[PDB]
Amino acid sequence: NFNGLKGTGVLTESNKKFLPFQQFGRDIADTTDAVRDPQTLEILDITPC
Amino acid sequence: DCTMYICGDSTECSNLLLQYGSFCTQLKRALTGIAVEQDKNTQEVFAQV
Amino acid sequence: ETKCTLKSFTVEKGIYQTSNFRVQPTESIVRFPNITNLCPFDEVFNAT
Ligand SMILES: *[C@@H]1O[C@H](CO)[C@@H](O[C@@H]2O[C@H](CO)[C@@H](O)[C@H](O)[C@H]2NC(C)=O)[C@H](O)[C@H]1NC(C)=O
Ligand SMILES: *[C@@H]1O[C@H](CO)[C@@H](O)[C@H](O)[C@H]1NC(C)=O
Repeated sequence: NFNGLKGTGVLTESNKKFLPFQQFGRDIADTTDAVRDPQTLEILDITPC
Repeated sequence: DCTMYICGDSTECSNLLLQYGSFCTQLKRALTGIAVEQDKNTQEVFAQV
Repeated sequence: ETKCTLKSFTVEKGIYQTSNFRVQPTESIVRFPNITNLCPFDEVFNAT
């Protein structure tokens, strides 16, 4: 759960660049794929199981 | 693969799909009937010798 | 599993699909935002 986004998956590390006002990431299916942790400012990954 | 498209790799949705039963086996026994004719279409067009 | 996803006891020579190797869930964790919202409780408990 990051900032109220419920989901299940394997969390790995990535290096995507996000604008400061641009938090959530989507895809072609309109699903949350790449997110950013609320306490810190690191983009986690696009990685399901 | 059925459970994956209908249910987002969860457990509560995987158990509920069995209540509907064999709605899906019918689906993957059709897209395996199509996916064997494609291997049969090429074998009768190019392989006459 | 090819005896289990096909619902029989004797199978014939061929190639069959059974399932996939998606990684199963193990645990349930949460990371919310920093707080930076402390109540003015210093004067509540440490007034002279
Ligand atoms: C919440 O904020 C506090 C400060 O108000 C953070 O504490 C320090 O923050 C600076 C700048 O981010 C870091 O360089 C220090 O290492 C932090 N110190 C400690 C002991 O954490 C605090 O880290 C913030 N919370 C989170 C989860 O990052
Ligand atoms: C009040 O003072 C004590 C003694 O140092 C301290 O431990 C405590 O944290 C103080 N109260 C608050 C709300 O900071």
